[PDB]
Amino acid sequence: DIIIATKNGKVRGMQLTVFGGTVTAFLGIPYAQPPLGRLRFKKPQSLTKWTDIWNATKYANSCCQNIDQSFPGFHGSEMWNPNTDLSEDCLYLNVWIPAPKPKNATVLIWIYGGGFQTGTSSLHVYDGKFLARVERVIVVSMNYRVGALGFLALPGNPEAPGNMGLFDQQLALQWVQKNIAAFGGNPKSVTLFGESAGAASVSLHLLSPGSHSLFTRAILQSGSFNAPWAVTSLYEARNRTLNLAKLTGCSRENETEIIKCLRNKDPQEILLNEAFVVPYGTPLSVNFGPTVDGDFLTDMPDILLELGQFKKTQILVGVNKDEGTAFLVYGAPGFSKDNNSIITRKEFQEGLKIFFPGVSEFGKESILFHYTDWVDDQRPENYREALGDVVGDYNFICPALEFTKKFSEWGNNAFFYYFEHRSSKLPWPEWMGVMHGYEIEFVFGLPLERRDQYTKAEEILSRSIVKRWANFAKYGNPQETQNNSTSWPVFKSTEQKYLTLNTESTRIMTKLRAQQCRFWTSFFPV
Amino acid sequence: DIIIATKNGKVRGMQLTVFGGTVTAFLGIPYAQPPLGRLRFKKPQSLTKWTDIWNATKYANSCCQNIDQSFPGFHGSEMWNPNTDLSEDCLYLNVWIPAPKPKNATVLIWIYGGGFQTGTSSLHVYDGKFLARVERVIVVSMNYRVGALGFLALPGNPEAPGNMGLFDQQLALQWVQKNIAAFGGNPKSVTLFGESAGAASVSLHLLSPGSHSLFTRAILQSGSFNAPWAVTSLYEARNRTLNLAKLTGCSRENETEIIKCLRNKDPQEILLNEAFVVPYGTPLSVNFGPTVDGDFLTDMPDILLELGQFKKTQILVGVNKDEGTAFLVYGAPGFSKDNNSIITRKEFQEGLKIFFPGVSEFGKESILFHYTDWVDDQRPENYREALGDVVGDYNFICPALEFTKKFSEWGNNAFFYYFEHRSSKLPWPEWMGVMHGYEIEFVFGLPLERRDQYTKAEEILSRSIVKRWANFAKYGNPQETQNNSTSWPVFKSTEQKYLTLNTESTRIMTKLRAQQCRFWTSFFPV
Amino acid sequence: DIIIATKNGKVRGMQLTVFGGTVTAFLGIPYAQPPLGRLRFKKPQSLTKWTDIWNATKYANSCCQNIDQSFPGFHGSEMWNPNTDLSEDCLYLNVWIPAPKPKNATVLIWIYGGGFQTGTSSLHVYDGKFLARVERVIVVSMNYRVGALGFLALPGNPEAPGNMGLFDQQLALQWVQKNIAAFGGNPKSVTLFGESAGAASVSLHLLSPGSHSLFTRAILQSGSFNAPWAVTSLYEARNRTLNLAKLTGCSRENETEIIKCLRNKDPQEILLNEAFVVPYGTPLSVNFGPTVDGDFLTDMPDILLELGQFKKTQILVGVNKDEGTAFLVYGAPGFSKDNNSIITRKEFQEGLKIFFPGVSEFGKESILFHYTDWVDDQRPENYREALGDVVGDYNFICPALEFTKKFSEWGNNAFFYYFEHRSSKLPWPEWMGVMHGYEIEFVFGLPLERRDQYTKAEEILSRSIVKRWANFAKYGNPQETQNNSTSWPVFKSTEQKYLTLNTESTRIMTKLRAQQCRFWTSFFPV
Ligand SMILES: *[C@@H]1O[C@H](CO[C@H]2O[C@@H](C)[C@@H](O)[C@@H](O)[C@@H]2O)[C@@H](O[C@@H]2O[C@H](CO)[C@@H](O)[C@H](O)[C@H]2NC(C)=O)[C@H](O)[C@H]1NC(C)=O
Ligand SMILES: *[C@@H]1O[C@H](CO[C@H]2O[C@@H](C)[C@@H](O)[C@@H](O)[C@@H]2O)[C@@H](O[C@@H]2O[C@H](CO)[C@@H](O)[C@H](O)[C@H]2NC(C)=O)[C@H](O)[C@H]1NC(C)=O
Ligand SMILES: *[C@@H]1O[C@H](CO[C@H]2O[C@@H](C)[C@@H](O)[C@@H](O)[C@@H]2O)[C@@H](O[C@@H]2O[C@H](CO)[C@@H](O)[C@H](O)[C@H]2NC(C)=O)[C@H](O)[C@H]1NC(C)=O
Ligand SMILES: *[C@@H]1O[C@H](CO[C@H]2O[C@@H](C)[C@@H](O)[C@@H](O)[C@@H]2O)[C@@H](O[C@@H]2O[C@H](CO)[C@@H](O)[C@H](O)[C@H]2NC(C)=O)[C@H](O)[C@H]1NC(C)=O
Ligand SMILES: *[C@@H]1O[C@H](CO[C@H]2O[C@@H](C)[C@@H](O)[C@@H](O)[C@@H]2O)[C@@H](O[C@@H]2O[C@H](CO)[C@@H](O)[C@H](O)[C@H]2NC(C)=O)[C@H](O)[C@H]1NC(C)=O
Ligand SMILES: *[C@@H]1O[C@H](CO[C@H]2O[C@@H](C)[C@@H](O)[C@@H](O)[C@@H]2O)[C@@H](O[C@@H]2O[C@H](CO)[C@@H](O)[C@H](O)[C@H]2NC(C)=O)[C@H](O)[C@H]1NC(C)=O
Ligand SMILES: *[C@@H]1O[C@H](CO[C@H]2O[C@@H](C)[C@@H](O)[C@@H](O)[C@@H]2O)[C@@H](O)[C@H](O)[C@H]1NC(C)=O
Ligand SMILES: *[C@@H]1O[C@H](CO[C@H]2O[C@@H](C)[C@@H](O)[C@@H](O)[C@@H]2O)[C@@H](O)[C@H](O)[C@H]1NC(C)=O
Ligand SMILES: *[C@@H]1O[C@H](CO[C@H]2O[C@@H](C)[C@@H](O)[C@@H](O)[C@@H]2O)[C@@H](O)[C@H](O)[C@H]1NC(C)=O
Ligand SMILES: *[C@@H]1O[C@H](CO)[C@@H](O)[C@H](O)[C@H]1NC(C)=O
Ligand SMILES: *[C@@H]1O[C@H](CO)[C@@H](O)[C@H](O)[C@H]1NC(C)=O
Ligand SMILES: *[C@@H]1O[C@H](CO)[C@@H](O)[C@H](O)[C@H]1NC(C)=O
Ligand SMILES: *[C@@H]1O[C@H](CO)[C@@H](O)[C@H](O)[C@H]1NC(C)=O
Ligand SMILES: *[C@@H]1O[C@H](CO)[C@@H](O)[C@H](O)[C@H]1NC(C)=O
Ligand SMILES: *[C@@H]1O[C@H](CO)[C@@H](O)[C@H](O)[C@H]1NC(C)=O
Ligand SMILES: *[C@@H]1O[C@H](CO)[C@@H](O)[C@H](O)[C@H]1NC(C)=O
Ligand SMILES: *[C@@H]1O[C@H](CO)[C@@H](O)[C@H](O)[C@H]1NC(C)=O
Ligand SMILES: *[C@@H]1O[C@H](CO)[C@@H](O)[C@H](O)[C@H]1NC(C)=O
Ligand SMILES: [Cl-]
Ligand SMILES: [Cl-]
Ligand SMILES: [Cl-]
Ligand SMILES: [Cl-]
Ligand SMILES: [Cl-]
Ligand SMILES: [Cl-]
Ligand SMILES: [Cl-]
Ligand SMILES: [Cl-]
Ligand SMILES: [Cl-]
Ligand SMILES: [Cl-]
Ligand SMILES: [Cl-]
Ligand SMILES: [Cl-]
Ligand code: NA
Repeated sequence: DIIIATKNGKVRGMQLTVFGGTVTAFLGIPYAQPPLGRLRFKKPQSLTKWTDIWNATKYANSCCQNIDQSFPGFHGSEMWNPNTDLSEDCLYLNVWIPAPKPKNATVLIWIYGGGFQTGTSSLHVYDGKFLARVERVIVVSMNYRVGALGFLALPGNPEAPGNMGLFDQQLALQWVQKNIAAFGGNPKSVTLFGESAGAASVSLHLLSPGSHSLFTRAILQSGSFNAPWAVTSLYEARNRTLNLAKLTGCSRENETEIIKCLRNKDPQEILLNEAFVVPYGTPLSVNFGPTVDGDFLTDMPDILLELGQFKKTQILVGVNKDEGTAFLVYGAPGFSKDNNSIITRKEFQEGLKIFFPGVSEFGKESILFHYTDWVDDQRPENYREALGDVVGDYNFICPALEFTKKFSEWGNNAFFYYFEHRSSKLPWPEWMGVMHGYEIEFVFGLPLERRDQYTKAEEILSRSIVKRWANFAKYGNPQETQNNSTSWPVFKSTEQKYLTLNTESTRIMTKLRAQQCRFWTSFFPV
Repeated sequence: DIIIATKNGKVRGMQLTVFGGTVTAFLGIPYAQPPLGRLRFKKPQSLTKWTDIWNATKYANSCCQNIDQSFPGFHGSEMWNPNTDLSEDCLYLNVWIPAPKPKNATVLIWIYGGGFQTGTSSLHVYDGKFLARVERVIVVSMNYRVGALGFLALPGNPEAPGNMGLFDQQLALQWVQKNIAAFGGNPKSVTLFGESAGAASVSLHLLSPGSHSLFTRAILQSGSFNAPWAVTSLYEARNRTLNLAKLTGCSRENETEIIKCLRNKDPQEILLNEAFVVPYGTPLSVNFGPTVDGDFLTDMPDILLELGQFKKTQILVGVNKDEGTAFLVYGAPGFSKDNNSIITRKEFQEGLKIFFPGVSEFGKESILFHYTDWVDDQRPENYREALGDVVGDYNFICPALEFTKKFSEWGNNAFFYYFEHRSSKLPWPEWMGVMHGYEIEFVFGLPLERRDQYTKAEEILSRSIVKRWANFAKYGNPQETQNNSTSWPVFKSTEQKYLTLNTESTRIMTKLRAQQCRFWTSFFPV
Repeated sequence: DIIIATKNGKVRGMQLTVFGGTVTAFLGIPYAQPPLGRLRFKKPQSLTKWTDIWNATKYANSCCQNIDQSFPGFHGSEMWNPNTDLSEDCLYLNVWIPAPKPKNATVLIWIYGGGFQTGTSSLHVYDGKFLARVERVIVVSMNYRVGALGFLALPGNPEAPGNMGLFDQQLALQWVQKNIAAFGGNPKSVTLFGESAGAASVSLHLLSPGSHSLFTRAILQSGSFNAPWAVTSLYEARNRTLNLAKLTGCSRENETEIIKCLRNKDPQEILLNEAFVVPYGTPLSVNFGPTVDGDFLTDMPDILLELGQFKKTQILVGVNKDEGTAFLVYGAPGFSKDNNSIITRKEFQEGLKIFFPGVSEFGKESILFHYTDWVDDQRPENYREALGDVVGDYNFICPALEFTKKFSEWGNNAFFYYFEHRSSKLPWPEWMGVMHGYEIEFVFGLPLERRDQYTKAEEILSRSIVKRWANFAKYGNPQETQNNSTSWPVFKSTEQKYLTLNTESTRIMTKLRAQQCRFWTSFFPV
């Protein structure tokens, strides 16, 4: 029986057998006051003693959020949907620790993605018992509020100041600072890791003065705050808060009255109107996201990055080979998970409209000009491939490269990976390739479990990735030093070296997407 | 209703609408005991609690000072004259803060120019509500004593020790250290900025051990302590204190009796005799200025600069294209604001006498030799242009370049600008060009106010300058990172790169006034 | 009336008119318990409150010491003899401060030479009122014990542990740390300066862990611990302590009994037998000097220097053109202050015997071979010049160069001077040239006093040297920045640049005495 005394009370955990060993999991520990009633849309408030043995033996509620009902019954999409009840009372975190209890273990804190509109820490692909077992690190993960409830912003107004879900993540990081030594953890060796919006969140904790001392290093998988979906302008946020108000009959003349009104709405009426706060959306819409609130984020983060105002530490950054494909089946014409999606030039052009709402005509021709000079015009999957690359390069890959470039110019070691392995079990079709989100199960070690029907080459790839992530967290260097592995070079402006992750053998290459990102990065920002 | 609790009591401010937003202004907060009676000519004494809600709702009195009556009725000159009552009771400061109240805002502290003989913080061109509104910085500005009342020196004698007006500025900087967090300010991010004598003052706070920890960075507009008007020798100061005494029938044998006598004179008798403490003056005379007092200034500041004894931090330094023209209408023969001032060779020579009192004949021929080799002797405005350049290069431009050169040799980033835009509203005539003092309204944002009849190109120039000054203060780097702007390089001995500020497009150039300043800087110091 | 409160009591000083200004001198303040009776040969003991206004209005007693009676009546020698009564009660120091009292003045602490056998701080050439007046520094100087009474060593035995006179200097440096702020001094800006044995002492305070935090920078005039006269081996010290014992009928079997016996002898019987503790001496004999005592000096100081174990700071080091001449009239055959001393080859060889006691015959031939290859054999002053250079290069110049070389290799700025001006008033004859000891009056400013019959070129030279020493102390850089002076380069291994000090104009040169010092430094150590 395992009871740990925390600053706020005792917690009981549960033992887990993993790979003939034991991990202790403390699932669903609370880290803030439930943000209900009068606390809705406010910054999370600190938690007071229970006393009391809190039983942390199951995952807690996930935060309220719309769910993906596009493919009912389909594992590829439904695997991302919440797997605990939804509730505004969702501010909990999970701790997994090796057994026997470590002495001063390095801590890995996971921040989930989901567009800032969705996600939960209890997903199966985020289960941190493999990492704790195999690498003897402690893994922590937290639920933070998403959608309007986590990011609604009425700028400067503490009733809805914005970034609440980023302040939830932050209060979780404090909880680790204050409490993790009790579980056997080293609060001085804490690495944040996150994917997509979770990565973008990691990148903003790098810029946030209040997070500076809550962690040591950072890992960004498929995301960074400079991605075009990751920060809402003050203009847009205002328009959106008011549009939500209007749609819920909460329009007022006094803004504090708007918020008061919205605090009376049911979680569901808020969720139902989120999608419409915007005249046209895309499959990549982030209606309620991070904003420059003067608190968490003191200035437009592009200025902070350019001028070197951020936590000085090592970063590990990466992307997958086919980032953009996943999104094309949520609204691009001619695209289906259920056929090979060979689309036409005219369809490609219609797709640009779906993904680039407006976007001058000249803007959209320019994408077309850049991506459709074939070599050569023979290949029927030409336009289908091009639309996926457009969406991935713009939304994920070039913004990750440009973040890494700018961060490293201030003197810190940065490591960049290009993940190019398609899981043998991917439920999505072949044409979608190495999709967004599908490195995650490799990082968390799921392929280490033989009972699971991954290939042997995949077990070995995962084992290597886990070692590299763990050495990065413990030592700031993502090497696998024992098995004559390719040495991972730092990424510098100038050479821009990166490491490819695949089952055959990993290469050092240079200047990923050079020609493409010159387009997105220099020209497109029409 | 906005009340802030300060170390010395409460203060009430007032709300201001600026650009559809709100700024809170706390005008006329006191920062020292009024320096009256027995405190006249003494260092400022700290302030004791009122208690009490101090109403900071209007600008305070300006310090006693002679006024410019050369052009009664004329906006070009009268705009610099005080606009609140004169009084020895003038030790107040102003705070402008964004609304809503910032969390930890960068602070900009303005130090006015006026030759150390005049000036006030309440002038319209020093109004810091635009900066606070637009950049969300806090702006502070203080009145400090000027003329004999601020700088009379009887060396080593604490009844008149010298530099009192520099100690007023310093006590204001402490007040910001102790109190600005209460208004939402970061005392660890404080930038001083000042023009002309205000800049010279900024440059001496860089050398003053007692100011070292009262600020972070420095901006010097048109001035630096090494300018020939900015520091009085001990010889001159003594002669001048005694001359003043003599002129007010205060001559004594005992020096403390001189001061005691002068403490009985009326503000006005002191002001009236200031101009005469010197056998011949120029339009650039600084009769009572900074001195090496062994307290504020521990050694001749040229030695401190050469040998690297100064606060190690970034500086932003600049000058205007026609610095010297403004002065020529206050006594050079043939010059008038009311015609094109085409003067003759013989007039030019008479002008050198006005500006270089004595100055050997050889000294003055040498200026003439250096500035009157025309290319070619055709042009009638030849001599008129030459006299203005003589006066600007000697008094402002070369001393600013040489300061920047010497400061940067010790390893700090320095940025240098050359301001070359003539305001569309300048009341002075065309031949006077881009005058001394007329970048100020651009730095403070006045052209951002459309209701004001500046051109569109001027709004844009001002907006850019404000961003560059603000990024310098917040991040030590005066870049405008968002609008594909010219990147501002650091100034190094060796290349001496500088940025030109004008409405068309800004250039990077090198070695401003190279041939001229070699003359003033190496040879002239005849 | 000027009274200063010190940690140990009050002290009254006296006002002095210097150059139409005022200096306050506190002459003869005590800094330790008188080391009498049972404290003889022991480390100095700290001082307890008097209370009490101590009157510091005259120089105190000088420490017991033999006196130079070679030239009774002659100013050249007698100027170095003590000018206050001799007494074991001699542990006092002097403070000179500018008036008005400075705020946080740099402190210069003088340590006198005299071979560790003689000297006193009250000499006229060490009077620090000119420095205090002219440069507004505070000057401190202390008497420390010399001869057997200051340096007798019975190794490891606290009754006579050795280096007592170096511990007197050290306790004086503490007194400045604890007390000088009260006089207006900055204990964080303290420079030690010393000549000959006083310089050697400065160089050992650089190596002494207990002095590390008692000062900032160091000046070494004509001396450094690696000079062949400056450190006594443990062998020699033992032999000498026992020889003294024997000569005073104090031989015992128990060593503590030897010391007890010697503590009963009269100052005079000790002084009288000092000269004989050694079978043969030279005019440069240092019978009782610094030793490696395991306390002040933890290891042979040559090892500490080579291996970089010393205070890391700037040093200023120098020598005079004719160091060795002064000594030749105290025993070399054919030499006289009263004729031109043209000696013969055979006389030169006899001189080597006087100066190199033993010294194999081969050792002495080798000096002769190195110094007597004339260019050419014509010149009658050939051998007279050669003997002086031998004595100066060996004893002073090469050891100063080698110290500077080795100190600078660890990364600190070092400045080296070669002083080549013969005082217009030197009482010694012309052939003796620029003698040892005769830069001192220039460093202390005596030529600044016109009433004194130095030439105008000498006033100017002294004024420059004073400025350079003062800037070194205040700023770590011995420049004279105002009068277009030659810039003094740092001394590096590799170039070995040095500055010449003379009345005409100073040069930068390289590799002083290169060929000579290769001999003394590499080969001679036969
Ligand atoms: C700010 O909002 C308006 C859209 O107004 C919205 O009303 C909301 C309650 C919501 O239902 C939303 O769907 C609706 O559009 C944006 O301007 C809109 O542009 C289109 C173009 O035809 C119009 O049809 C909309 O009605 C029009 N607004 C209206 C009704 O006046 C506007 O673009 C947006 N600003 C942004 C994009 O930041
Ligand atoms: C691949 O399928 C897409 C997706 O749309 C279809 O899904 C199919 C599996 C099928 O069940 C079909 O009924 C369903 O609508 C096809 O795109 C569609 O093309 C059809 C053919 O006319 C159009 O009618 C639809 O408008 C269009 N769907 C939309 C709204 O995007 C696509 O043609 C098919 N392409 C292949 C096989 O290459
Ligand atoms: C120090 O002052 C004297 C000037 O004496 C002055 O008396 C004052 C009260 C004031 O009224 C002032 O105008 C008057 O000059 C300077 O020397 C002066 O040089 C001129 C040359 O002819 C004489 O006419 C002045 O009278 C003469 N002084 C006198 C009257 O003895 C002197 O230059 C100045 N020192 C400086 C410049 O530092
Ligand atoms: C430009 O004007 C100057 C300034 O002096 C004059 O101001 C004018 C606008 C006018 O009202 C005139 O009365 C006033 O004195 C002129 O300099 C002057 O030149 C005049 C002509 O003789 C002389 O008499 C004055 O001594 C001299 N003024 C002084 C004391 O500086 C100047 O000539 C004129 N030049 C032009 C038009 O190019
Ligand atoms: C250690 O001392 C002896 C010298 O013994 C000395 O007795 C002393 C009291 C003193 O009077 C001193 O003058 C006398 O020499 C040194 O050895 C000496 O070498 C010479 C060579 O002929 C002899 O004449 C000395 O007497 C002889 N010592 C004796 C008497 O035994 C010895 O060199 C010295 N060790 C050193 C130099 O460290
Ligand atoms: C320079 O003088 C030296 C020093 O010795 C002498 O001092 C002289 C001023 C004179 O009074 C003389 O009496 C005194 O002894 C001379 O050296 C001496 O040379 C003499 C000449 O025979 C010898 O007898 C001495 O032994 C020797 N003195 C010693 C002991 O050193 C020297 O000769 C003289 N040389 C010149 C003038 O060039
Ligand atoms: C735990 O280690 C603490 C220092 O941690 C450092 O070492 C590594 C873990 C590295 O990743 C860095 O994060 C850290 O700088 C030490 O101060 C504590 O005392 C230790 N606590 C224990 C063992 O109880
Ligand atoms: C306010 O920030 C403090 C540190 O300020 C630094 O960050 C920038 C503002 C920069 O310009 C530098 O001037 C500073 O080094 C921090 O110590 C305080 O805790 C903060 N105070 C708050 C938020 O209350
Ligand atoms: C006196 O100055 C102190 C710091 O002294 C530094 O500055 C120069 C004097 C330099 O030579 C260095 O020696 C020192 O690092 C400061 O800490 C004290 O507060 C000052 N004391 C006063 C003015 O009372
Ligand atoms: C808490 O849960 C544990 C684990 O299932 C159980 O054994 C324990 O009795 C529970 N305690 C209570 C009563 O909350
Ligand atoms: C807005 O209404 C809220 C309701 O409590 C009130 O607190 C606030 O003062 C009001 N402000 C105004 C006048 O708009
Ligand atoms: C190294 O390879 C071995 C087998 O040769 C494998 O079992 C092990 O897991 C590998 N270690 C890592 C961290 O990849
Ligand atoms: C101070 O001035 C304010 C603003 O005008 C006013 O409302 C307030 O009543 C004043 N308080 C007093 C009586 O000083
Ligand atoms: C000068 O006069 C003042 C008047 O108070 C006095 O304090 C001071 O001691 C006097 N000094 C002298 C003697 O000059
Ligand atoms: C950038 O340019 C835009 C318009 O393209 C302008 O409105 C904005 O004020 C500029 N920003 C700065 C800081 O110059
Ligand atoms: C100390 O000496 C001073 C200066 O000569 C003298 O004025 C004072 O009275 C003395 N005090 C005593 C009695 O020691
Ligand atoms: C030496 O004699 C001293 C005299 O006090 C004594 O203290 C010490 O113990 C003696 N040691 C011996 C036995 O040599
Ligand atoms: C500089 O030279 C001047 C005269 O030109 C002289 O009076 C002054 O003492 C010099 N300063 C120094 C420090 O040498
Ligand atoms: Cl799965
Ligand atoms: Cl087309
Ligand atoms: Cl093809
Ligand atoms: Cl590529
Ligand atoms: Cl105006
Ligand atoms: Cl002429
Ligand atoms: Cl021409
Ligand atoms: Cl130019
Ligand atoms: Cl003398
Ligand atoms: Cl021979
Ligand atoms: Cl010859
Ligand atoms: Cl030489
Ligand atoms: Na040899």
